[PDB]
Amino acid sequence: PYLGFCPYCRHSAPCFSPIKIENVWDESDDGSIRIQVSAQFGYNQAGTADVTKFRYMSFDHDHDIKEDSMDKIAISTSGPCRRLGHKGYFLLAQCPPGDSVTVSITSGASENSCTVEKKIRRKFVGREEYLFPPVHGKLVKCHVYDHLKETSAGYITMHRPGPHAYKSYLEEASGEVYIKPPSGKNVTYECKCGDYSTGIVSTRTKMNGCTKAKQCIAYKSDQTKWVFNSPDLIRHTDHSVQGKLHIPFRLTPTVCPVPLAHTPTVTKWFKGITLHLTATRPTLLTTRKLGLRADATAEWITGTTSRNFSVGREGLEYVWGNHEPVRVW
Amino acid sequence: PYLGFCPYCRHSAPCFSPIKIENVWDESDDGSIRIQVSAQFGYNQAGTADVTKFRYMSFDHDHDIKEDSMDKIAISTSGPCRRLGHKGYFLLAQCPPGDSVTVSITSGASENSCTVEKKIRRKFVGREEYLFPPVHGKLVKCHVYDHLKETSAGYITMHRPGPHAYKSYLEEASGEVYIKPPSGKNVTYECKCGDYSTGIVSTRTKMNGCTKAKQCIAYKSDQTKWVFNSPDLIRHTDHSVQGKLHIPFRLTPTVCPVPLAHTPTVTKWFKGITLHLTATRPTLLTTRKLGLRADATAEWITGTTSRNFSVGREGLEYVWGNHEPVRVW
Amino acid sequence: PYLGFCPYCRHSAPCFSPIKIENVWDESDDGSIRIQVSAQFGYNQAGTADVTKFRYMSFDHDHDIKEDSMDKIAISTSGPCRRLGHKGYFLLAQCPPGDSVTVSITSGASENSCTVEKKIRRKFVGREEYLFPPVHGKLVKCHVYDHLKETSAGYITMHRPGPHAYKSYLEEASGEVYIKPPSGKNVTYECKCGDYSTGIVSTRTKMNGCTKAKQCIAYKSDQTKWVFNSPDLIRHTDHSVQGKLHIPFRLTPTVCPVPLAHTPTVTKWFKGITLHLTATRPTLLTTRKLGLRADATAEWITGTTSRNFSVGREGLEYVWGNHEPVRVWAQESA
Amino acid sequence: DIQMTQSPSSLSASAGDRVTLTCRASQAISFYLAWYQQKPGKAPKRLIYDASELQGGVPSRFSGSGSGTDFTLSINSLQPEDSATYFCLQYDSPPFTFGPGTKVEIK
Amino acid sequence: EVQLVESGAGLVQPGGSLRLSCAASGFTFSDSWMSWVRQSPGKGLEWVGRIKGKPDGETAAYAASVKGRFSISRDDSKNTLYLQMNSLKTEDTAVYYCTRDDRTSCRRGVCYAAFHSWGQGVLVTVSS
Amino acid sequence: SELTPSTNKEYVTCRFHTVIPSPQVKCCGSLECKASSKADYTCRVFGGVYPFMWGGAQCFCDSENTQLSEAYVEFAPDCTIDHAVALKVHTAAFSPFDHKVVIRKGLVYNYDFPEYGAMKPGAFGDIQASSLDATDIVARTDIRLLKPSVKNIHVPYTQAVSGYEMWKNNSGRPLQETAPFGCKIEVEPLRASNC
Amino acid sequence: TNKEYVTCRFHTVIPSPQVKCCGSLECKASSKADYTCRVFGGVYPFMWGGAQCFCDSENTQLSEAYVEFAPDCTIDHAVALKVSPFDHKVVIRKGLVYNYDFPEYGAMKPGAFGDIQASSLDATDIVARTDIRLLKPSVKNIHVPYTQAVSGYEMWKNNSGRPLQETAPFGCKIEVEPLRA
Amino acid sequence: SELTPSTNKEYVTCRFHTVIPSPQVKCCGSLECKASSKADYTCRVFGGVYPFMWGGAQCFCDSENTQLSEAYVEFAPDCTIDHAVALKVHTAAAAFSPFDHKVVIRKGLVYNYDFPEYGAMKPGAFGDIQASSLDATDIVARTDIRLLKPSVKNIHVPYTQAVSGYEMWKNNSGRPLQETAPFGCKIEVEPLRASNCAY
Ligand SMILES: *[C@@H]1O[C@H](CO)[C@@H](O[C@@H]2O[C@H](CO)[C@@H](O)[C@H](O)[C@H]2NC(C)=O)[C@H](O)[C@H]1NC(C)=O
Ligand SMILES: *[C@@H]1O[C@H](CO)[C@@H](O)[C@H](O)[C@H]1NC(C)=O
Ligand SMILES: *[C@@H]1O[C@H](CO)[C@@H](O)[C@H](O)[C@H]1NC(C)=O
Ligand SMILES: *[C@@H]1O[C@H](CO)[C@@H](O)[C@H](O)[C@H]1NC(C)=O
Ligand SMILES: *[C@@H]1O[C@H](CO)[C@@H](O)[C@H](O)[C@H]1NC(C)=O
Ligand SMILES: *[C@@H]1O[C@H](CO)[C@@H](O)[C@H](O)[C@H]1NC(C)=O
Ligand SMILES: *[C@@H]1O[C@H](CO)[C@@H](O)[C@H](O)[C@H]1NC(C)=O
Ligand SMILES: *[C@@H]1O[C@H](CO)[C@@H](O)[C@H](O)[C@H]1NC(C)=O
Ligand SMILES: *[C@@H]1O[C@H](CO)[C@@H](O)[C@H](O)[C@H]1NC(C)=O
Repeated sequence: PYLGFCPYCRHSAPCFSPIKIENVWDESDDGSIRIQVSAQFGYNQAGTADVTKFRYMSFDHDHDIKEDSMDKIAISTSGPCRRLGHKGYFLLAQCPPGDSVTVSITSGASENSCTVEKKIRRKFVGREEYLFPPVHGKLVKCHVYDHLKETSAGYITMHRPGPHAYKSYLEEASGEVYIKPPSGKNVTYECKCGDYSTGIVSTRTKMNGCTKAKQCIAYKSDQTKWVFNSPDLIRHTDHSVQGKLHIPFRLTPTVCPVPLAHTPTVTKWFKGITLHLTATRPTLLTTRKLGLRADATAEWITGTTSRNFSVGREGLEYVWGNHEPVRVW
Repeated sequence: PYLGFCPYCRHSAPCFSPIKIENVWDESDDGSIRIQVSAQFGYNQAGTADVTKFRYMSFDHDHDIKEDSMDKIAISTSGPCRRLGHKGYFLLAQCPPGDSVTVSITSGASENSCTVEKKIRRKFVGREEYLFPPVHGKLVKCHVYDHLKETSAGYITMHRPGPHAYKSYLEEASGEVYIKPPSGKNVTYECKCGDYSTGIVSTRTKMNGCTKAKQCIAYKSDQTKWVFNSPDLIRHTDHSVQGKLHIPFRLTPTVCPVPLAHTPTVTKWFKGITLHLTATRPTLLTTRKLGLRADATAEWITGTTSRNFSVGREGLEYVWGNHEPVRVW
Repeated sequence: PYLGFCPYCRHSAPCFSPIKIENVWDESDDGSIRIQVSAQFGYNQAGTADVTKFRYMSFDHDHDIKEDSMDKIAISTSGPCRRLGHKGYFLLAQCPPGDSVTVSITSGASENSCTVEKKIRRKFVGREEYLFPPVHGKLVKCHVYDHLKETSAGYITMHRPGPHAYKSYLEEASGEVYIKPPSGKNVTYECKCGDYSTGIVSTRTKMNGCTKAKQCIAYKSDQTKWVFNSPDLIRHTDHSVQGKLHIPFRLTPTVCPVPLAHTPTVTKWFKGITLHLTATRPTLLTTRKLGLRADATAEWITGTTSRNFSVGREGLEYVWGNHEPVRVWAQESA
Repeated sequence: DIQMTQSPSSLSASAGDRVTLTCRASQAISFYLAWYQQKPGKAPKRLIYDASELQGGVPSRFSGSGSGTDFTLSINSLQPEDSATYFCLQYDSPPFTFGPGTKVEIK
Repeated sequence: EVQLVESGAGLVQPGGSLRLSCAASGFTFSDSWMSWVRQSPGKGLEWVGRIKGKPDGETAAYAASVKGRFSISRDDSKNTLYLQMNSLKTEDTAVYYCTRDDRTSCRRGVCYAAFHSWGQGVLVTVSS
Repeated sequence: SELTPSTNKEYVTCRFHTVIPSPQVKCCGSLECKASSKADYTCRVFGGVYPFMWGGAQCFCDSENTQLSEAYVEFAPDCTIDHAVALKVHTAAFSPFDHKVVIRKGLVYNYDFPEYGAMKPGAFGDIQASSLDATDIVARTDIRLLKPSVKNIHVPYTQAVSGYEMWKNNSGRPLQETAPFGCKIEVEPLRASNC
Repeated sequence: TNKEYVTCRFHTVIPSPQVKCCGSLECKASSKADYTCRVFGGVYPFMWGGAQCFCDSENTQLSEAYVEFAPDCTIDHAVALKVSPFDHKVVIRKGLVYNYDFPEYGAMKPGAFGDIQASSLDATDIVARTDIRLLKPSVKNIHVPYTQAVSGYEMWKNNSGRPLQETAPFGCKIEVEPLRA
Repeated sequence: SELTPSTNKEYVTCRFHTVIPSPQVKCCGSLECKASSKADYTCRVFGGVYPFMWGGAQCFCDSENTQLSEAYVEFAPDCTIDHAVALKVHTAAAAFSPFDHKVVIRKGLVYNYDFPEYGAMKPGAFGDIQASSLDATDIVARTDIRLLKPSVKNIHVPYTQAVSGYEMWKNNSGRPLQETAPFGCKIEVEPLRASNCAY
């Protein structure tokens, strides 16, 4: 995986973190969100599928890949969020809403997190909002994220990483630039100390015509690794498509239970009706006439009150929450 | 210590949990709540009263009884609630404001939790709202929940448990049914495969004339327990009153601290006064005349402003917050 | 490190705690809050300044100074506040918005927490609200708490302790009173059982003529400690000015980033302009004419909407958020 | 056709002082102005393109900003090999029009 | 460095034709925009025409007074720029330049390019 | 001064405890709803539901598996303190009290409560009994029991909000600062002092 | 009914930024939806190594911007049709029918409904006008700054109002696949 | 073009910190009121209190247990930057002046707001504290500080206090003069002047 510029690090200032949320979606009907980071889960050091642990990027100059157990990962928006599933780059979360999303790893005393802006809210399906789906009610049409991980809602593209250079690969002493590659890994080099000069070297070798430490660039060629097409990394000179990874946790269609409000008391009056309503939560009431003019009305009503509607010969029709249509004349 | 059909179990969906919250009471003037739970607290294996550990039945088909301790219980609404007291079916906890209540037992990795709806609102007493009881003020008359554990607010009624059937008590082999009770206890069986047939078994018993597993039932005769009138459980045939526990943690009267606002600056003019007020919090002002018409005006004041009231020859009375009614003419 | 009467102790009622907050400062632009606590933070028992541990006043009858470490303290308003700095009597923390501020020490199973009322609200710089400092944006003037503790924001004034009486020093038995000082510590006593009488003893000493336990006062002569001007203690008779210690975490003037809002799309009509706006957060729009009459209009605009503004010949200037002021003039295209 | 104006046309000065040069465009070009200069008897050389950022090959004492109809060319120090005729070009729509120029001389 | 050299100009008869050459070298020739710059004695600088790259189709734009009379003919095999000008008027006596245009922004497909490179400039005289 | 009327107690009211009796199921038979004398007693009989308890079995008949749903109310257990008592007044020994007055925790209201038996739900007086410990509680709080939908057992009910709490919300101000002529209202017994 | 276009929430994706900070970089015009090319000057970028730029001066930066469908668009999307309670221009959204006057195909308006257009959900001929533009990066490490108007699909979702199933008179329920009363 | 007036500083103001001295208790003697030069200094004599600190007996001779409490106001430590300055302005060299007669400056944002004179003190409004400098000892204030009688067994002094009129004015400052001055000109500080203002 790759490491990018997190918009919120620990103390006050943004910095680099391995667990950036590049984007986050919140369209599911239960309030569940799906979270990607730059790192992958469910894979070991070699890449074999192992659920209990994951891998991430090391904070050193050789930029190798370490690994850690997945019991130390924590996700929170306002309070902590419960983990549901994972496949590679992705998570999924369920928790009451907040103004931002956080994923946090606690590697002993070294805790790292990343925070981005997303305005997640508590969403409902149907015509009355609800804290939890109740024990009793109508089963209506809803869309939820799938729990099963072997799903595919699309594809993302990965390309080759570019020159990931380092400052520790160069040293300055006695007015001459030296480059020391690590053991066994050839590190190529390129700079402007006069004419064009390019090579690949694996041993500490002197260099002519350079006077300042920041004048040159050294980096190792890692062509065996795939990174996501992110705006925070350097890519290779050939930006061709070479692989596709799935989008698990599809927005699957299923049935969800919704609450039913109290059945109102209808008072019949000459060319008019009165709805005696009781509602603990705001319930949508929508009426229309059965004639040429609809005369459509809609209100969100809190508490207990009474509403009067004049009734013509053509007739009226009202829906109280998730109830069936009731017709009058 | 029974189990009910909790409306919000651990992940999302309703399930059967031994810590179901049945009814909730939040009428004390300090904001604490009595949680009535399907389990019972404060008794050992023999039933001897001890503070350190409690009851539940587990998720197995014998439904025998195991114990957890006080350090594994957790109560939360929006933040964590501090525990106040416990005996049996009842709780007491001081909680932050929120939308729903939740108790939970932390049995290692078993995050067993139940959540029901109660929109808890922070409430105060007096005519000034406050975040905390102040160090200075008058001593007034409100109502508190009693912290003494052997109190009595009322009574609850219990009856004998009903038929709790199981499917592992049966097993299907070669298109035939068998009854496999647990060893050492007698299990009542009942089945219908034509003629209605009852009986008692204690060992491995063959029942004839039956092909499927969906038409025979079995349950042990459990008359050594008492169960509350919960709406999620089947009842016995003889549903008479067979027990009475008390309702502790009684709402008892006490003395109460409330804050006092700043004394207003009174500006006098011809048949009228002007109230120069300061108030950081919403406080109540109720004014009335001393004539034929009282002219009762009551408003809640935020911030600083100036109010003009005309004072007649009959006089006027204003009550600023909890201060003494200062009489003018 | 005295003890103070905290307005909200752990259970419900106010009590005496060594972690009493006297007052709360929340004037910093980033949302950091510095707390004056009644204990001393960052010193050992002897007086050497060390970061890893602090001192407080112990719950015992000889009032010795007892010490705990950094890992057992906590700051919270609604969630857990993170610590950023500490020196002496003061703190600093980054906190979420809430209605109160807490400090709490976790001495194993012994929990002591103090909470005081303060309306803490989130605050910003610029002309649009923002949650976190963005990657891209221009740079404006702000004021933040200085994170370095070796800075002075003011002077606090502390004096000598007064007579701090106990009940454990005196006992009543067989119609007589007694005073028990500790080992080697001379303890003053003063009482009135007839004529007034003062006295200093170090061992167990009887006083004649006394029959009630509420009538005498015994207290240690404590000269080697300084206590802040808190209203929760009895002061000494000579309450003159004695010492001034610094207030760390000064407001330093520095530079801060603010985001760029969406620049509006201009619609032209006769002697007037319609501005189309998109804004995910409320952003301030300030318009004023360039003639004799300013005609100032003030509005907070959220969502996507359109505003109509009439432009005269003398001109009009509109500023959308923190942007550069754009001045516009109407022609005579009737 | 988009008309180019070049004001002023005579801004002779000394070394290290403050010199500001503008090139007004007629219609609403977003930021497409390119800044040039001309040595006598030589080829032209580009200084700033896209009206805000510095082209490679030139020192850092040249800077520009602006969008719409008014743009600037801020010179930090008038080192005496800056004696040239500065040009401005729009490259938004055909035809591409050059300004008349400003003969800046140093004596 | 981009090398641009001009050759082929000289004294010619008015109302005739000639062929000059701008040998471009130092860049990828198949994907660069070429423009031509004309300079008047007593006036400023004048644009002549633009051509596009090989994926665009080698189409050519022109100024107001040069439509139907000037012909730019590029070729990728030898990397040179040609200009077949016909009907030499009295206003064509000038010093010509050949330029390379790198593109700086391609807003929704169309690409807008400034004048990046330049030649030394050669002078043509149309008189009698 | 002591301006006191002669008053009588009609009923008491408070928040209601909607207790639910445990549902009963004839596994393979038929049921008839009985007629009890409880407060707002409502019992209606359903068809085959086939409920589960914990092991996925409670009966042996997929059809003719009828269920008895039962629901009624009493006083809530806290009602011995936060309760409102309906009083009617007579000639007092001008009267600042109206003909129908309500006392709750020392605060007196001049509210026109409905009479003993003139009941519609959703407002004040929705529960009547002669005393706190009286067993002859009568109620009309429009309780309706619904058909169970999910396979697991429950009894559902849709019921109106508390008219006690709704009246508490719409209480207004008491007569201690609303009665004219500078008369201080006091209780036990109900009276008007310094009028 | 005939299908003009479909629309949904667009996904903002940015390719990786080229900084060859001694010589100029050349981009290519692509047929991507709302494709934009810009070149940027001196930033002297940092990665975790902290030195990725030889020639601390002379800097050039390349960044591209385009939009493409969000991965949930096979479910949460709106279909615009032209066709009596139905107006001449109708909008289909998850079985809910709205009589919105959507803009014609090719006439994209930013900040409004139908700001992104394509013939099908798998169609590659996507056209878009989201009023996206690139800003000059100012911070010392590498990033791309961009400002853009909000999704007109979500804004129209907020102000959709009631659908035609409660709006159409004469007491008839609007049914979808195919459109009917 | 720079238009600057003649400026002199009258007072500086900010949000006030109510510092409370520790109370002192005469056992059963009699304490008296001593006049001080502190800002808004208020002192009085109460009767019996019988305080409680930790032992239940801080004081013998329980009847006639007079306690003397002290309260005054002085500068908050954060007022070195967060402060408002009152200023008189004079004629500045068709004459036009965007400033009014009375001007308030804070954080560079300039306000032409009417403020009371030095010593004409208003509680709950602007100018609730006045001093010639931040480190000046001649602080004067009258923000209507009234204390209350303690009633709880422990020792603690109570008070009720008006809200900070600096904070009230900060909530209701309105638009500053930088974006509502006529003839289109920004107002720049140190020194106070109007830059490039066309009339
Ligand atoms: C703002 O001004 C524009 C005109 O510039 C108003 O647009 C007019 O709106 C009316 C009502 O829809 C139409 O009948 C006119 O044809 C519109 N004029 C044109 C050609 O745009 C717009 O209504 C104004 N908005 C307000 C009042 O805030
Ligand atoms: C690169 O490194 C490998 C050893 O890891 C070596 O065999 C190979 O020759 C090197 N490539 C070069 C620079 O020739
Ligand atoms: C509605 O009309 C009925 C009479 O038709 C009346 O009782 C009721 O108060 C009215 N409600 C409103 C709010 O008009
Ligand atoms: C089972 O039943 C038999 C016969 O009633 C009885 O003898 C035996 O004790 C019972 N065992 C129990 C109680 O489990
Ligand atoms: C109150 O009376 C004062 C003094 O006459 C007057 O200045 C003020 O406007 C009055 N305010 C109201 C609200 O009537
Ligand atoms: C206390 O003071 C007395 C008188 O000065 C002295 O005799 C005694 O030794 C002292 N005790 C100690 C050790 O403090
Ligand atoms: C309670 O009464 C107030 C009166 O203003 C009303 O606004 C509110 O909707 C009512 N409902 C509740 C329960 O707050
Ligand atoms: C949606 O439109 C409504 C107006 O009907 C507006 O109040 C609201 O702010 C808009 N956006 C949101 C947050 O729903
Ligand atoms: C400031 O005044 C405005 C207008 O009255 C008010 O809405 C706002 O709540 C006030 N803020 C405070 C905290 O004083």
